[PDB]
Amino acid sequence: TEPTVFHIQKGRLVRMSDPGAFGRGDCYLVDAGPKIYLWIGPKSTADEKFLTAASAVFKDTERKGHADIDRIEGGKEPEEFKVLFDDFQLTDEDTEGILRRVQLEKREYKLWRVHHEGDDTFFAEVPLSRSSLRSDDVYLVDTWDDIFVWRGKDASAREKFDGTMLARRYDAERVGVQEIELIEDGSEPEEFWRSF
Amino acid sequence: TTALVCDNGSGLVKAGFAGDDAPRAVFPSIVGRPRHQQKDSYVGDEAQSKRGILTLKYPIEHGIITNWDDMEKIWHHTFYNELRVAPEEHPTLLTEAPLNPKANREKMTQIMFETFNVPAMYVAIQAVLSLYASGRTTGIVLDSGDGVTHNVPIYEGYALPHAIMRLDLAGRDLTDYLMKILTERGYSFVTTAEREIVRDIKEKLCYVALDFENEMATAASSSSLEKSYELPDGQVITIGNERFRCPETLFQPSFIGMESAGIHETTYNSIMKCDIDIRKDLYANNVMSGGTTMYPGIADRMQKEITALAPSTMKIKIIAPPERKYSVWIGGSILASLSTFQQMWITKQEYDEAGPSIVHR
Ligand SMILES: Nc1ncnc2c1ncn2[C@@H]1O[C@H](COP(=O)(O)OP(=O)(O)OP(=O)(O)O)[C@@H](O)[C@H]1O
Ligand SMILES: [Ca+2]
Ligand SMILES: [Ca+2]
Ligand SMILES: [Ca+2]
Ligand SMILES: [Ca+2]
Ligand SMILES: [Ca+2]
Ligand SMILES: [Ca+2]
Ligand SMILES: [Ca+2]
Repeated sequence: TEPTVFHIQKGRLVRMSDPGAFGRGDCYLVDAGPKIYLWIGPKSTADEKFLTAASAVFKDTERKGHADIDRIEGGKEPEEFKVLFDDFQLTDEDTEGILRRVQLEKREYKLWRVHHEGDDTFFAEVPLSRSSLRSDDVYLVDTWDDIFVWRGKDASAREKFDGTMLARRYDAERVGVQEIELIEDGSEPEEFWRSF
Repeated sequence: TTALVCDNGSGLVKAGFAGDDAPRAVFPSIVGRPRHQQKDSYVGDEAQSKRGILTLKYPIEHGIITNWDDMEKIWHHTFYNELRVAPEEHPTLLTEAPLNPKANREKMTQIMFETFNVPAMYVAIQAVLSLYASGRTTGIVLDSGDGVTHNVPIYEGYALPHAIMRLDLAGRDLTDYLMKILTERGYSFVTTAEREIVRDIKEKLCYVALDFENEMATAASSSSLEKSYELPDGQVITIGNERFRCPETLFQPSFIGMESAGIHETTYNSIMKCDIDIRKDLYANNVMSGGTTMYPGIADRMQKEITALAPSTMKIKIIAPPERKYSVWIGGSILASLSTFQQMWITKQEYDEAGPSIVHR
């Protein structure tokens, strides 16, 4: 238990009073003098991995680069590493990370007008309002997790085609499945009106 | 107050708020101006949709900001239209390509402080952000985006510039090649929605073959490799060997007439330019990042190609984090959230005292 161990916890290095237990959901920086070990838990998140690596470079730089940095994968520790501690122990401890899923309030949804009349074609942001829904065009409501494509009763087949393709590309650029709901002018479900 | 993170790419801007786990704004890095017949410029999806009346330009070429007037429009759009924030209220983290010239980083800093009046800023190297987000200080990053592919060896936190390789082939070339080979099947892709179809097919149906010649033989002898894409109107496009011919271009640039080594050989060449004492660490830590590394099969193919080239007793490992499409941005989101990094941000008062060169110190 001779090396100094820092437990990464919610964006900070916390020096462990009594090191030796390592949780599979977390990361640890182990300062063993001429050697600095990154201990990367197999269930840890990117924010924890990042702080460990960045902190190891800082500590090495503080000692003018004179330490060797080794990366340890949690659960596959070499014999060299386990023997540094009185009682090395692998646990299921997982401190929650600092990153949060993207969330939009309703005042943050965006509304897009889709127009296509011959070679007169464009997309264009418009104000988020029921007033903007024209019955001769197509409109996209972006709520982040759900994309509604509202097709006016008088919109062209080309505008409906374009609106769905644009919605597909929004879903493609956002990790995780975003639901695309095709909505018809005059039969809007309650879920759609709530976005206004 | 909360930091902003902007990862400006050749093809896509990725922007959002530090602490988010994904960029909330992702839009094309394109500026359109209605030249020669009062809003005088359009950005992003609106601009690309109006190509018929706008002159479109990409301000970032092969990862390097080249057109500063249009880049200012991109940043203005990012702050005010996409994120809807006041830049003078938010420290802003920007990213930069490998081998970005000093004068370029200084101009980025000048614009952020003098045009947008940010209270603080930082400029991070894209490849280092991706490597740290994987929990590594040492490794070789393969960053393949929309306009450029780099191999960036990094040793204990610092990129090794003499061994960085650049290949001017990435996602936009693959889109264009898929469009070419699908047009040879008799399709036409001219409208904005048609070009989006090609992009969607590339990202949903394509893959890297483990052995290209064997896969071509399979595709010739059966229809087991065909897969279909349904258009919004119910039409179906079916492709077979186009699925893997398209990204094969990364390994065989001659498919698009480029006389260059493929990405497996540039990786090997980059490792060989490093001191023999660190090559073992690079072989075991090939980290992929960027949208063009998302093809199913690419890690397994790289593992096979590098293993064929590498010396005896080396361990070859390709790391493809599931979040690698946006690993640069996510790395920046973490960085801009971390307490211990606050001392390394440039403040407006320091800029006022020292000028743009403070971004190096
Ligand atoms: N799942 C996928 N499969 C294949 N390609 C993809 C996938 N997702 C995105 N892409 C491609 O990745 C490219 C965009 O990647 P990225 O955002 O890393 O590039 P960039 O930062 O804009 O460009 P660069 O890094 O070259 O300056 C586009 O060509 C896009 O089609
Ligand atoms: Ca003890
Ligand atoms: Ca954790
Ligand atoms: Ca060192
Ligand atoms: Ca219309
Ligand atoms: Ca929602
Ligand atoms: Ca999605
Ligand atoms: Ca990029």
